Amino acid sequence: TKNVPFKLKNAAPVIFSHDIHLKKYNNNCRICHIALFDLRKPKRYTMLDMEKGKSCGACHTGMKAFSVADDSQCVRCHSGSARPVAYRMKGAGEAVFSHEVHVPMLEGKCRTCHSNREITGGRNVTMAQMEKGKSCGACHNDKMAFTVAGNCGKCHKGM
Ligand code: HEC
Ligand code: HEC
Ligand code: HEC
Ligand code: HEC
Ligand code: HEC
Ligand code: HEC
Repeated sequence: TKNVPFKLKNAAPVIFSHDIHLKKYNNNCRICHIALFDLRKPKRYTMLDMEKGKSCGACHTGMKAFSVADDSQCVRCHSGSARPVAYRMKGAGEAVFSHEVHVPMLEGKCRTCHSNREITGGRNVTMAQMEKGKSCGACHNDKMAFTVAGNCGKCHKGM
């Protein structure tokens, strides 16, 4: 009712709850209204934007409330990681990214990717660009993880 849902394409929504913030600021709506949240035609701020001080990040910095830049504090807002993301493109079977595989493999880290503009800042990145270190390529280069230059079947289906 007073809980606002922030829907995400590949994960459960993050739910902003007024109750706990009101008990915190003593119903002073002025703290967050028409200053922090214009709530008129907002974009979908990214976590990096929040790290810059936008959205929830205007407070969740570590000083006032837990920071949005803490791998151990993501659970404070997000329930989990996400559901398996399926990538579609012409020329190969669906490429699938799973967290069940990766997170437990990176000691539970999250910002390694989510706060890495070279790993998340793209849209329909190609294998060429992955080779130059973009997206999956930032780690699948035979140093960190198996190279993206080959191993097609390890990521793509029907291969
Ligand atoms: C052998 C070297 C491979 C072939 C042939 C292809 N891949 Fe990949 N791949 C993966 C993902 C998650 C994506 C999508 C990323 C995004 O869209 O942002 C891709 C994309 C492609 C594409 C489309 C772009 C292009 O034409 O270059 C094709 C046709 C494609 N891939 C063919 C993931 C991975 C990966 C996991 C680390 C590996 C090893 C490969 N891809 C290997 C090949
Ligand atoms: C790189 C190896 C990653 C690590 C480590 C973590 N995540 Fe992840 N996550 C990654 C990808 C490839 C994707 C899809 C990217 C996209 O275009 O959306 C995701 C997705 C999520 C999401 C969904 C975001 C959305 O739907 O808008 C969330 C909420 C998310 N990831 C959270 C998350 C957490 C909490 C992690 C630590 C336990 C974590 N991810 C690690 C890549 C990577
Ligand atoms: C910061 C901690 C907040 C305080 C204090 C209050 N509100 Fe708020 N409100 C806040 C956010 C992050 C949002 C989500 C806006 C968005 O961009 O999606 C909201 C939303 C509302 C709404 C709209 C509800 C909806 O349509 O989902 C209303 C009607 C609203 N807020 C009222 C309200 C009142 C009256 C407050 C004091 C009693 C108040 N808010 C405080 C953030 C915060
Ligand atoms: C509550 C203060 C949050 C904490 C702490 C974390 N996230 Fe978050 N995340 C939150 C919201 C409200 C939203 C949507 C904001 C909007 O305007 O739409 C999100 C969104 C993300 C996304 C998608 C966008 C992006 O940056 O890629 C992801 C992938 C996500 N959040 C991941 C994430 C991680 C890994 C966190 C820990 C470092 C993290 N979030 C903490 C609110 C909050
Ligand atoms: C400052 C003006 C705030 C803004 C903007 C947002 N939050 Fe916040 N949050 C703030 C404080 C000072 C606290 C209180 C202390 C506590 O630990 O409870 C919080 C707390 C939360 C919590 C924790 C709730 C709990 O059960 O303890 C969550 C999950 C949270 N905040 C989420 C959240 C989101 C998603 C916001 C942006 C959409 C957001 N907060 C903004 C102060 C402020
Ligand atoms: C570094 C943070 C990574 C990024 C970015 C992505 N992956 Fe990854 N991947 C990484 C590691 C550490 C490992 C371990 C490899 C090993 O065997 O030592 C992996 C593993 C995978 C796998 C193998 C899964 C399994 O067989 O259980 C796949 C299929 C895979 N990774 C796919 C993948 C895709 C599609 C990515 C981009 C969206 C991606 N990974 C990013 C580290 C990292």
